[PDB]
Amino acid sequence: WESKPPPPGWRPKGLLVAHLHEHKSAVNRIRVSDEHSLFATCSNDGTVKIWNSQKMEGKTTTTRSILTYSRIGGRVKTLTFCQGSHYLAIASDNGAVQLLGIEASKLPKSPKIHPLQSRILDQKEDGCVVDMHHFNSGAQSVLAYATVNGSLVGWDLRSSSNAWTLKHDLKSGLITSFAVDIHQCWLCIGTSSGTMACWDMRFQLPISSHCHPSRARIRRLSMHPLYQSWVIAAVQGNNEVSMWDMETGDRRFTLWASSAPPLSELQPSPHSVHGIYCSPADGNPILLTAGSDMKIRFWDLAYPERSYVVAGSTSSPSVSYYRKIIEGTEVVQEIQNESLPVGHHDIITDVATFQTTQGFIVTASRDGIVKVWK
Amino acid sequence: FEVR
Amino acid sequence: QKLYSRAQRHQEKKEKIQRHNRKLGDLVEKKTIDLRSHYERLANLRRSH
Amino acid sequence: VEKNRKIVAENLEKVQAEAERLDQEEAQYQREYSEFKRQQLELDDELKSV
Amino acid sequence: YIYSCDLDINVQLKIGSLEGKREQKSYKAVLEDPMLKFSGLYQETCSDLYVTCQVFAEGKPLALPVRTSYKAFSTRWNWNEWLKLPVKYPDLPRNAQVALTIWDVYGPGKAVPVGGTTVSLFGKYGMFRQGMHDLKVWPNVEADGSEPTKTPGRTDQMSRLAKLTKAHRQGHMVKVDWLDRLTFREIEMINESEKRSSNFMYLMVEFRCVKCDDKEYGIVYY
Repeated sequence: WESKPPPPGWRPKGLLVAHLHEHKSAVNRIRVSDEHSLFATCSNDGTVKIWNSQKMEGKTTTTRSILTYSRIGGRVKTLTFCQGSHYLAIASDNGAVQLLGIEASKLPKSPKIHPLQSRILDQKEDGCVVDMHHFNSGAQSVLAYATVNGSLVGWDLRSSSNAWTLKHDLKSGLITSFAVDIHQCWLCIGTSSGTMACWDMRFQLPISSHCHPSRARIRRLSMHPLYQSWVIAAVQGNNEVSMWDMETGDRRFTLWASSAPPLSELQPSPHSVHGIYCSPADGNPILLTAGSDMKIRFWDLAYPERSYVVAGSTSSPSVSYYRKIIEGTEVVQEIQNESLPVGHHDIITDVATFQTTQGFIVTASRDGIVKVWK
Repeated sequence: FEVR
Repeated sequence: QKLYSRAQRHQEKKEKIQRHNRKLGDLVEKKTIDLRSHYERLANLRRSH
Repeated sequence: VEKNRKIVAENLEKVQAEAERLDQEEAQYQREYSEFKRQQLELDDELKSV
Repeated sequence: YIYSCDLDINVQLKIGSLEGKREQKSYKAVLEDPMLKFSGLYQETCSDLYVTCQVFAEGKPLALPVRTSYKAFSTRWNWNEWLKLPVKYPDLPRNAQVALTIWDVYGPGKAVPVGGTTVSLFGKYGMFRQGMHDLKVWPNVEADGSEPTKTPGRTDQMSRLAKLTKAHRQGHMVKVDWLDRLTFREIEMINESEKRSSNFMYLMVEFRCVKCDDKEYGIVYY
């Protein structure tokens, strides 16, 4: 799930660029620019911190957020970089939506273009939004926004019509996670009512045959490079990273690390990992997912123990990860092995990285922690 | 903090 | 009728999740208060040292 | 027979409408459940981050 | 694609069955006059009728009330026949509207056609259809053929199903074949809802493909 899949052998290392705590409240929404070298930072304080890699890295007096705009209000926990739309969509608790051309402040110190497109979505049907993704094809600009309350619809950034709607997955209920096909094939929605749901991208056909029966929360989505009919997802509890065959609609993949047994009914381990990043390389998918255990996760399938990851906990001997084959699939069990705490001290959720034979990665916590790893 |  | 049974189950789940949401919000408030208290204690210790 | 048939057609339309209304109510209830569960998850995540 | 001018050929087609059932049996109107009982449907396991079909350019007549030959529908109205209307291809091609009726005894003294509807000869964009265009019935009423046609036959849930099926079958589907099977399965449910829908009259109108490109050719007037 990344352009120019890299060669095998990806392992992490102990380098970083900068750290920030500017966001007064928790930050749970970031956007990474495509045409440029910048990424967006927003916080539960209803304020968004814009950070430019070129400037924020160093060689400057202060690496403060370039574009800090709080006119949205509420809690800003929804942001996205519109695909070739020269607009940035932002969402806040108060059922409102914004699509601003804040890039207007690039060269001079001038007011950032307020939301070129904005809307206060229905408080009951959609609230403001739970999901929002824009589709770019040059000729048309279509962005798809989902709300926590079961509802899925798209909004063309260059069109007034908003008929692109997906009938609420009522059985799915909660709508807080969705997956996207790389070629606009189909979408899957991460929910928490136990059941899961999938959507098509050609005809937007609703396909609800996925689930984690325990009524578990699933907010993580990436396209499983292993099978176009397979997807990559992360769910809360037991440090779960599983791949689900949505035809069966259940996850069949593991890195088992949890007090809970595999697919444990009680899930004795409530810890999990999220913010997964997908790319095909080294004979299997190569992923970097935010480990809610604060385990900076550079994850491997064939040799998870053998490879190297960005996580901490130096007290653990050489990386320990179990590789198995279970009922037609290879199963993995993840097993564990003055000063100042370098690692984040909050519930880390977001990760973003850039490199070319070398580069940097961005990390954050559940309160505003900023970790810019090199 | 405030990065002035 | 089948769909209605499923929806009633999902609605009971919604009510339970909302109760847990209120509980988790109160708990997060207490945790943030504790974190602020720890930061203030660190402030005082740092000032003394 | 015609009274029965008219009542039957009216009740079939009414049943289809009731099913659609129940579907809409269920979609709204799933939206509300989504909001409540998202609140629960965010509150737990915030307690954990704190 | 083709220009209409060159051909100017007379009208011909095939026959198809009307979806609308004879639930239009004028229960009270039956309670009034004794003739109606003589209705072919009234007295047969099914209903044959005397076909009438014509084309009018926005209401101006341009052909004759074409009627099919003697065929059996008093037990099954399955129409497997052809008909040649009296309208030339270029004849009043602009704004031409296919209006028709079927003559079946509204009574022993009332044997005539009381079913009619009007639809443009070409499509909503101008392309002619030489393929079946099932028509919206106007029971107890006959066709008019005017541009403001009062009984539309040819140009939503069923609409969405049909449009999506047309788009997909045009060759607009990705290498993920599984949807097409599920596509038809769910089109089955949509059609089930549409059929459960009642208090409506319909007809299957099968425009005969032309052996000029040998298809339901899309002709545009010129």
